[PDB]
Amino acid sequence: HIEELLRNIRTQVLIKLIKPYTRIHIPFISKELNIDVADVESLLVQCILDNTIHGRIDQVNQLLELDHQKRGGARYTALDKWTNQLNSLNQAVVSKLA
Amino acid sequence: KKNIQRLTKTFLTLSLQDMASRVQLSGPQEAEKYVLHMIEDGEIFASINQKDGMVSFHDN
Amino acid sequence: YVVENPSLDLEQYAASYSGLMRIERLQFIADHCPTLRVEALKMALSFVQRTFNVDMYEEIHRKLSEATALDTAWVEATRKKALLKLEKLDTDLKNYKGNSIKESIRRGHDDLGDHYLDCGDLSNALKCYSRARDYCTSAKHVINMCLNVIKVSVYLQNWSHVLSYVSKAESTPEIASQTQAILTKLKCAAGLAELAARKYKQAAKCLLLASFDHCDFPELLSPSNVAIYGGLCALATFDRQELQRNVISSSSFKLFLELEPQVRDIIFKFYESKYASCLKMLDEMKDNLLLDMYLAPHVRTLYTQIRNRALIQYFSPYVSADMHRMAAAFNTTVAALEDELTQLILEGLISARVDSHSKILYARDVDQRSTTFEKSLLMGKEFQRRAKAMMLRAAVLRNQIHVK
Repeated sequence: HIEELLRNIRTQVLIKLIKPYTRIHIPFISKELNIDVADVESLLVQCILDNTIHGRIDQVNQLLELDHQKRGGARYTALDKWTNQLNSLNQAVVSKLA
Repeated sequence: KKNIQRLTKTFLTLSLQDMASRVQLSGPQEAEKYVLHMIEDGEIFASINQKDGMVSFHDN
Repeated sequence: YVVENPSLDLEQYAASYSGLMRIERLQFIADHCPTLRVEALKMALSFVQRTFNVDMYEEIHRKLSEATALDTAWVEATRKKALLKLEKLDTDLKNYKGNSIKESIRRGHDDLGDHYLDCGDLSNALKCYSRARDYCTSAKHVINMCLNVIKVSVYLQNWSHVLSYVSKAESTPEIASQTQAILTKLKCAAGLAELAARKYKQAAKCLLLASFDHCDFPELLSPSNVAIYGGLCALATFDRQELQRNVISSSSFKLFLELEPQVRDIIFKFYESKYASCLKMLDEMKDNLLLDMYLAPHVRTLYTQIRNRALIQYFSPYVSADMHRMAAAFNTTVAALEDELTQLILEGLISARVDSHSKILYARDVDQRSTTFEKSLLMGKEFQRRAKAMMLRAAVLRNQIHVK
């Protein structure tokens, strides 16, 4: 069961470390977690695929971009819904008889 | 023109030689002139780089 | 379906079953394995010599003769003495129904149906069992009759009727210690019917509830192929948030996965983002899988959906992926990967853009405000056009214009 350990603690450290960052370097995480680049990338991929870390990995520049964006534009989606409904009502009125 | 426009929904930078293989225009020069004509009419948003012979799609 | 030249053991595979079902599967092998014809047909003949086969026995016999005689004395034995046996059974069905004893009539119909199944006349046995239906007056009697009807209808290849009978058998005697053989039997039959009905998700959902200790039924399917079906269906139609709860952490399925290490390895490697090895072992398992009935038709689609799911899952955590590593991990060239990605993007599964100058797949972020404004403007223009159209219509429908 020691393999389950040395991974939960690393995950907790990674979550606690990348909280205030928006663009972090993967080698920095590798230095902090005392593991090589490949294991850090695998851990990040596994964490992201489990809907635990809100971020993405840029493989070209070896970067991790967090999600301190996407403000509350819920208004917009509401408008979209309205538009759809309006379109439907249109088909009801024009094609009633003539 | 429809095929060229559909190409812009998947590709961000396409070589002219590769481009004149899916739309079947048989020649990079003909593809270049078609893309230039399409740009002049505002149907597409693209730029031609003659150094590498590549078309880059902006879509902004 | 032909020219596959695979390798597969036939002794232990056929030894896991009993009755005419074995012969059926053997026939399927003879249809799909041109290299194993002689030995498979010889073993099928050896098995069928014990049974009461009449028409399909000569079928397989002349098929193997043409591929490369018959003990004609026991063929006469079959026809005349077995028709004497049929006369005896008919006679004692009349004898038993003369006293009108419900259990006696049920037993007579059951024996007649079993003999018809052994002789290949199960089509009439279905009508005999639907007749015996009227003589069932107990909960266990009904359960047994629906199990037998499902069994004989599996041989008929009518999956809708089998599913309807499974549903009515689960719903009639208020469903539910007692032996779980009946529950496992009905669940496995429903899963097979749904798999044959091009509904993989429901088959996987209703097949995962089996138990290894209660899986003792060498007449429909072995636990090995049950585990294979469950694993493949879960890997192809279950998302990541549902594969972990029911296929990974579910303790009931550990026994099945331990029985077949390879499918467990495939599932675990897919769950751990190891796609090269998973795809390689899938490719090497395809040859064996092509010889399974209730599977050979729907194999290509399953593999395609597994590969597409792997492609989406690989790119899910990335924002800019180099396609050289992507092609290396998927055991394919860059051009084939580019074509597959283009097809996926056109279909509408991955929102990404391909850059061929540096061979990089970039993620695409949609500007919500811009698309909202564009959609609203388009809807407004469409509504104005429709309004003017209808108003012209009202102008022309009021003056009585009808093209006489």
